[PDB]
Amino acid sequence: TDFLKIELIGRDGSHWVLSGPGMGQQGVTLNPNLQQFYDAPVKTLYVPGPFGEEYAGKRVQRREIVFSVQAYDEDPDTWSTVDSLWRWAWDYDEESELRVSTSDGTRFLKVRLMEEPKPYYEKDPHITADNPIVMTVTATFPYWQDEPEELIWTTLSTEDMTRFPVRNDGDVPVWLKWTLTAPGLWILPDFSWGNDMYSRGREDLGRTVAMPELVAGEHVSVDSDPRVQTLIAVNGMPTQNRWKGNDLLYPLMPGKGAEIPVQLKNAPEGGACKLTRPRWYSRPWSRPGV
Amino acid sequence: TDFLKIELIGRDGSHWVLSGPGMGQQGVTLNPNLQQFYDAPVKTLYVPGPFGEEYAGKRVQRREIVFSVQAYDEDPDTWSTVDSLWRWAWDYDEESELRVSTSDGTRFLKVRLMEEPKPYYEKDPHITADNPIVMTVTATFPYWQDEPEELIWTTLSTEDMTRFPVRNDGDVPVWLKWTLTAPGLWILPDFSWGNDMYSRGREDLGRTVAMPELVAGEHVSVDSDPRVQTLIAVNGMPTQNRWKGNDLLYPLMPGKGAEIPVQLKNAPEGGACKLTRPRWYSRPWSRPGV
Amino acid sequence: PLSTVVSPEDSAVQYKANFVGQYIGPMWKPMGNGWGSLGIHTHALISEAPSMGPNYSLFSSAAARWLWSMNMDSVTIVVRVLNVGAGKFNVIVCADYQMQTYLG
Amino acid sequence: PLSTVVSPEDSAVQYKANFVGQYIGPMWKPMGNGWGSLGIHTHALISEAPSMGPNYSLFSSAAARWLWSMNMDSVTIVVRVLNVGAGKFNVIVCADYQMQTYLGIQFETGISNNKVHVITGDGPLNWGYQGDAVNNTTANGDVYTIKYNDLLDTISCYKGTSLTPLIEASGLDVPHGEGFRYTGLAWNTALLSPGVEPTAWEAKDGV
Amino acid sequence: TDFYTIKDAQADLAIAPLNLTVLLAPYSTTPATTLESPTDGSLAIPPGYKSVGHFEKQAGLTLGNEFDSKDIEAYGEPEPIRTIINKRTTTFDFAMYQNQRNVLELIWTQDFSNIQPSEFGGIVLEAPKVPKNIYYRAILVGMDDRNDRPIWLYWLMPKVKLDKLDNQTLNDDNVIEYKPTLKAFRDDVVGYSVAQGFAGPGWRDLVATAGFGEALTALTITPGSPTVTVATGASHTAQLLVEGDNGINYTPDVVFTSSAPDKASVSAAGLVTGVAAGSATITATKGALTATATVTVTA
Amino acid sequence: QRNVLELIWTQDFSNIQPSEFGGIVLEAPKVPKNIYYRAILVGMDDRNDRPIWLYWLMPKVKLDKLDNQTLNDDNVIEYKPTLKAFRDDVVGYSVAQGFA
Amino acid sequence: MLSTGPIMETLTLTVGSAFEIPGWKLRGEYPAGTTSHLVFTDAAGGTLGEFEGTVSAKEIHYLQAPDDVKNIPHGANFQLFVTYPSMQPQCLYFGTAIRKEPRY
Amino acid sequence: MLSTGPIMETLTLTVGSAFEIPGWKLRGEYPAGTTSHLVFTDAAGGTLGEFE
Amino acid sequence: MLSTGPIMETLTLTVGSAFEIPGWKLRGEYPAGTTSHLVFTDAAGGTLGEFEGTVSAKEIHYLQAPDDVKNIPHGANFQLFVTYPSMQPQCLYFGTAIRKEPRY
Repeated sequence: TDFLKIELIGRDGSHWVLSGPGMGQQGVTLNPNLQQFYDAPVKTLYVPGPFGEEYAGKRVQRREIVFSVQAYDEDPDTWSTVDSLWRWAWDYDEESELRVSTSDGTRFLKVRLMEEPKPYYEKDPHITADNPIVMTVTATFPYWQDEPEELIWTTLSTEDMTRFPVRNDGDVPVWLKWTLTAPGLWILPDFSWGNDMYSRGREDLGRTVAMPELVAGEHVSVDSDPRVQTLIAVNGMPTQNRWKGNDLLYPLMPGKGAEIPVQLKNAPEGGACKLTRPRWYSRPWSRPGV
Repeated sequence: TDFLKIELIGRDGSHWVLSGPGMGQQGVTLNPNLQQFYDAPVKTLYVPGPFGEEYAGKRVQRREIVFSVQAYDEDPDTWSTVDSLWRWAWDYDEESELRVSTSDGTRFLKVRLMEEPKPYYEKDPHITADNPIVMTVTATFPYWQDEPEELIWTTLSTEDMTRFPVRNDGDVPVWLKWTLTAPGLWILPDFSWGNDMYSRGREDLGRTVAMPELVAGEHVSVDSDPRVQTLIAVNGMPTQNRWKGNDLLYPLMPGKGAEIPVQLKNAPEGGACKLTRPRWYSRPWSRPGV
Repeated sequence: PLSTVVSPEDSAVQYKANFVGQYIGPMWKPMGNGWGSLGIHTHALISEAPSMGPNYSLFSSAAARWLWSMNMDSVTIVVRVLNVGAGKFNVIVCADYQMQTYLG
Repeated sequence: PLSTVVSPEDSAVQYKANFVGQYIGPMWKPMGNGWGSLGIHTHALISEAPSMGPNYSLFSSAAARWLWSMNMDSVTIVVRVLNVGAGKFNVIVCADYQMQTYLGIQFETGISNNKVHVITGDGPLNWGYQGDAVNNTTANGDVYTIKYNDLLDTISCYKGTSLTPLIEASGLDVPHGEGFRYTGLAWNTALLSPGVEPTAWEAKDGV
Repeated sequence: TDFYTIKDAQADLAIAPLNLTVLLAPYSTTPATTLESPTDGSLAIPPGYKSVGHFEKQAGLTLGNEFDSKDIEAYGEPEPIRTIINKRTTTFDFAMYQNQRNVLELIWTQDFSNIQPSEFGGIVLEAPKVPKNIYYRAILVGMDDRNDRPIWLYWLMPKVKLDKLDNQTLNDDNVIEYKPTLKAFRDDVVGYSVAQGFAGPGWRDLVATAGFGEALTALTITPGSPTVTVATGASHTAQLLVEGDNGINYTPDVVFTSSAPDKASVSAAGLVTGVAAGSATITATKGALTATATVTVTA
Repeated sequence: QRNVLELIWTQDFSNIQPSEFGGIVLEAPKVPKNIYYRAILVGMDDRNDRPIWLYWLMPKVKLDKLDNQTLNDDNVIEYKPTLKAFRDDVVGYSVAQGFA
Repeated sequence: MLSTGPIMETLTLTVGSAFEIPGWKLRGEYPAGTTSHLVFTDAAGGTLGEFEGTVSAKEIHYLQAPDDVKNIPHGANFQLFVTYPSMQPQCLYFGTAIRKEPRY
Repeated sequence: MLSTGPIMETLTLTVGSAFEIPGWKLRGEYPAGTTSHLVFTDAAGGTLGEFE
Repeated sequence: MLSTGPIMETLTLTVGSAFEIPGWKLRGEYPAGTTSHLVFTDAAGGTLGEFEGTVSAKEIHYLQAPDDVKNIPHGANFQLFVTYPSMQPQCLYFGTAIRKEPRY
C-alpha cells in the first residue's frame, strides 16, 4: 500500500524496499505475519496485595521480530546474486536499520540477526529461483526512533546563559546528551518534569547541576542515558572524580518541554554547548499526542 | 443490545462506546469472547483433614481481561487516526475506566494495559482499514464499583452524637471511609456485623474505637480499607503514630446495615463528619441483595 | 483536554511558615552550612512568637531554601520579623536550586 | 448515585505572553473583526521588544481574548506596554466567552488625551466610560497592574512600582462568577499605525 | 407511478457478444489503456497484441470471479455487522483450436521464438525442464453488431498467467483443442488487474441511457464562421466538428447538409469545400437537435 | 447501466467521464470496496385490474458473491450477484416484507 | 442514535501545495444563501485557521493558498460547518488534519 | 415484560452544531394535543436542560 | 478523504543513465499554461534539484541528464507539483528516490 513503506538499510549500506511503493525492485519482498513489529513489548510487575496483586511497575523488553521475505528473480543465477546480497545486508555484531515511513513521518529500528536465517524450501532453491528467507532479528533498543534533534549554542563571553527549547512529542521518556567544550564551568538543567522516581518530582522542578570545572582540552560528553557513563572526558581525564556524588537523574518525560537554561561561567575563550534530544516512539506510526 | 452498554474512558478522558446503543460511533467496536469480565476471580484454600481437605478460606484475585476490539473506518488515513486514538486511550502506569450500564445501573472497572496490545491482521492494516486489536488488560482491584454513598453530619456543639444509616446491598464486604474535622475527640463505630473472622463476631457487635485527640487544623481521613493507611492527617501530622496501635478491623458485610453511632467530644468549635460507603460488586450487573 | 485541565506548572502558588510549633519542619532545606544548621528561638522573655534562625550552638550564619519552587518569575514575600539584636537578615528570591545566584 | 454535583475546587492559575515568535498564536482568540485580525509589530526603530496589535494592513480596531479562563473572580493583570503612536489600549477583565460585558482599563495616548479611563464593554469593540479620567503619560517599557478585587467589587490600576491606585472604580454593574472570568486586550486607533500596544502580558488569579 | 415506469427497463442495454476474440501480448508490450482510437473512435489494438484465433463455440469463454470474505462479529449483535472482501480473484478460460506459435507457447510455458523448422518444415516443441512462470497481457474484445452500429465490449487484463490446463482427449472426429485457464494479476504500472470497457457507435448511442456522464441535450458545433477558398489550396476545405453538451463528438451520428451547395459543398464526414464566393449555411441534425454554421467563401 | 456495473465492480463510477466518442473504461479497484446499498424488491400480481404489490425492504445490502459469467455467441451478457442483507441501526431491521 | 452527528474524516496538508477540497466530495443540495466554513483547532481549543467555502447550487468548494495552511500543524482538529438559510449551523465533517509531505 | 418500558438510546452532541432529532426517528401515531419534552440531567439528578 | 493529497511514490535513479519520467503515467487534462515542477531535497531541506516538465494536452514528460541527476543520492526526498494556469501549485506526488545501479 501507499500508506506504508518499509525499507531496510543493511550494515553495508544496501537499500531494500520490502513493502510499499517500489517493493520488490531489489528482488526482495516482505511476507505477511510479522510479529513484535508494532508495539514495544512491555511487561508489568505485580506484588501480592489485599485484593489479589498490586501493580508494581513496568519493564520494557527487547524486541524479537520474526518475519519472512521472498527473494525472487526469473533466472537462478541472478536469484543467487540477490540472495547473497540479502544475506550480506545482515549481521549479528553490527546492526542494520529498518525504516517505516507513513503519513506520520519516517521512524527506524536498529535490528540485528538474533540467530541464523532459515532460507529456501525443502528442495534446492535454484529450481524455483523464488524462495523465502525466515529472519529472526532482534532490537536491543525496542523503541522506534527518529533522527535526534540537535541544537548548538556557541559564545565568546566569559559568562553567558542560554535557553534551549526542548519538547518530548513521543510516548516514552528520552535522555538528553550534552557536548560541552572546555575550559569553563557549566551548569546544566536536570529538571524532573514532575517525575517522582526519586520522590522529588516538584522539589526538582527547576533543578540545575553544576558540572566540575573543566581544564583546557577537557571537552566533556554528558549523557544522561543510563546505558553510558554520564561524564566522559575526551582526553581520558577522570572528570567524574571531581563531581561529589551529583548526577543527571531525570529523563524528558512525554508531553513535557520548556526553555531549559544552560549557564557558562569562567570561560576565558567562550564555550560551545551541543544538545542532542532523541525522538523515541513505541510504534512505527502514531498521531501526535498531547 | 439495548439491555447492556459497554464504555471505555481512557487515561486521556476519551469516550468510547464498545457495545450497546451507539456502539462503533468512534470507530471501535467490541469482538465476542471476552474473559474474566463478569465474575471476580476467587481462589479457595483447603487444608488436609480426616475426611479429605477442610475449608481454609478464600482469596480474591486480580482480573486478567483479554478482549478484542475492532477499529474500522472507510479510509485508511482516518482508520490510522482512530487506531492511534485507541492506543492513546491506554497506558501501563495509569488506569482507564470500563463502564457497564444495565437496568441495575452503571458499574465501572479500572483497568490498565497488562502487556503490549496485539494489533492488526497478518498483512498491513491499511489494506482493510478494519483491524482487530487484542488487549490484555488487568484489574488490580477486581470488584466492580458504583459511586459511593456519602453522608455528612455537622454540629456546633462541644459534645454531640449522630447515627448514620448504612447498608451493604452488594455481594462483597465494603470498607468505610471517614473524614473528621479537628479539633475534637471522635469515637467511631467498628461493628463486627457478626463477622467471625477474628472469632469475636458477637463480642464486637457494638465495638467503638476512639481516635486520638485531634489538634487544631489536623483534619483526618480514616480509611478502613487495607490498601491504605488508616489515619492520615491533612497537615501531615502522624495521627496513627499517636493512636497507640489501634485499628479499624471490620468491613460492612453484605446484607448488613444499621444506624452506626458517631460521637464527638471536646470540640469547642463544633465539627463535621463525613461517611463514605463504597458500593463494590462482583459482577457488572446483579439484582439487589437483601 | 488542555482547555479543561490545568497543569501543575501553570498554577499560582501560596506558601506559609509560622514556626509556632518550635520545629523547623520538612519544607526548609539548609543551604551552605549543611544539614542541622537551622533552629527555632522562643523569645519567651518578651511577648513574641518563636522565630527561625541559625543553629547558634554550631554556626553564626545560615541559609534556608523553601523546598518547592515558585511557578512564575514575579513573586511577593511578606515577612513579619523580630529585631532581637545585631545581625543581617536576607530575604532571597529568584534563586537557583543551590541558591548560588539570587536577588535579595 | 451522586448526592450532589459540586463544581471542582479549581485552584489559582497564572499565564504569560511575550510576543517573540512569528505569528500571534492560538492562545489569543480574535474577536470583533474575526480571524486574522491580529499581528505582531517589531518596533525595531525604537529598539524594543515586539508588540501585539491589530494587523493594520487590513484592520484598525481589534480585540483578543485569552483562550483560557480565570478560575476565581479576583484577578491581576500585569502588562508591559509601548507608546509608539496615538490610540487606545484596553485591558479587559471579567469578560464573558464573547467579550460582550466586561470591565476594563483604557490607556489613551494622544495630543490632548494622554489619559486612563475605566470602561464597561458593550461588545468587544464598543465600550462606555465610568467615572472621570486620570492624566497619565505612558513611556516605552511602562508596566501597569490592573487588579479586580471581588471582595471590594473594585477595579484598580497601578503604575510601575508604587502601590497607590493610579485609577480606581467600584460598584460597576458587570456580572461576575462562572462564565464571566475571561480576560483580554483591545486596540482602537484612528490611523493605520501602531499606538499603545503590549509587549508583555501576565494574568494571575486573585489579588 | 405504474410498475413499468418504476422498472424503466431498457432492452438496448443488453449486449450480446456475438463475436469475440482474445489477444495475447508479451509482458514487455505496453499495456492497452483503451481500445478506442483517438482519431475516429474505431477499434485500435495496440502493437504487440496477437490474436489466438478460433476457439470452441460450446465452451464459450468463462470469466470466473472468486471472493474471499471475512465476517466481522460484534459482541452485542447476533449477526455479523460487516463483511470484508479481502481479495477478488479473476480468471478466464476458453478452448482454443489453432496450433499457432503463441497458442503453443502459452500451453507449454516456453518461448519458441528460437525454434527453427527442419529442412522439410517439421518442428519439435520440447516442454521446459522446469515450468516457466510467464506473464502476458490479455485483451478479450467482443462485438455486438446491431443495425450496423457495432458495440465493442472488452476486458483488459494487463497481466495474465497460465493457472491450469484442462485434460485434452483425442477423438478421431474432433480437432485438437487446448483449454487453458488464465489468472489475472494486478499490474503495478497501470494499477489494475482487470478492467471493463465499451466503445462503438452503438455504445455512443447508449452512453446517456446507461448513465455515464450527462444526457445529450444541446448540439454545439465548431466555430460557426469558417473561411474557405474557392481555389485549390490549403484553405479550400474546412472540417466541422459536432459535439454534445456532455463532451461527446456526435459528428458521425449527425447528418451534414448544405442549404447553399454552390458556396460550400459539404461531405458526409463534415468537410465543406469552397466552390463559389459568398455565404453558405451548413446544418447538422440528429433527432430533434440541430446545429448551424455560416461559412464564408472567398475566391 | 451504471448502477449495475458499480454493484458488480464494487466501485463508484460517478466520476467516469466518457471519451470523445463515448467509450468508457471501468477499472476494478486496487482493493475491493465494501459498499452498502438499500434494496427494494417489489413485485406485482395483476388480478382483475386490482394489483397486489408485495415487496421486500432491505435497508442495507452488500455484494456477497458473484458467480462466473459465460460468454456465448447466442446469449447476452448477464451479471448474477448475490446480495446479503445486514441490520440497519436507523430502522432497526434487516429485512421487511409488505403488501399494498 | 436519536440525533445524527458529523462524519469523522481527514484532511491533507502539504508545504508549497494549495489546500483544496473538491466540490464532488461535498456534493449536496444547497439553496442560494447557504454558507459554509471550516475551522482548524489545536488541542487547547485555539483557532489555527478559519476559511469560507464557495457554496454553489450542488457543491461546496474549498481552495486556499499554501501560505494560509502553512501554520496548521500535523494532527490538528478540523470542523466543517454548513449554514442553510435562516437555520443554525450544523457540522458535516469533523476530524483531523494530517500533513502528507517529506519530513525534515 | 408486562409493562411498557423505555428503550436505552444514546444522543449525539456537537459544539457549534444545532442539536436535532429528525421526525422520522420519533415515529408513531400522535393525536392532537400530544406534547413531547426532552430533559437533560447531571450525575446528581439536577436538571441541566429541558426542550419541547 | 476530503482534500486532494499527494501520492507516496519512489523515483529510480541510475549513474550514467538519463533520468526520465514517461508521459503515459503522468496523464490527465492539462490546459494550455500548465506547468510541472519536480523538486529534489535532502534531509535538512536544502534544494538538491529543480526540474521543469514539458506538459502536453494529456501528459507530463520529464527527461534530464546524468550530469543533472548525479548530485541526488538515494533517500533524497522529492515532490512533483502541477500548476494549472491562474492557480496555485498542487503536489501530485511526493516520496523518495532510490538508486538502481551497482553500489560502490
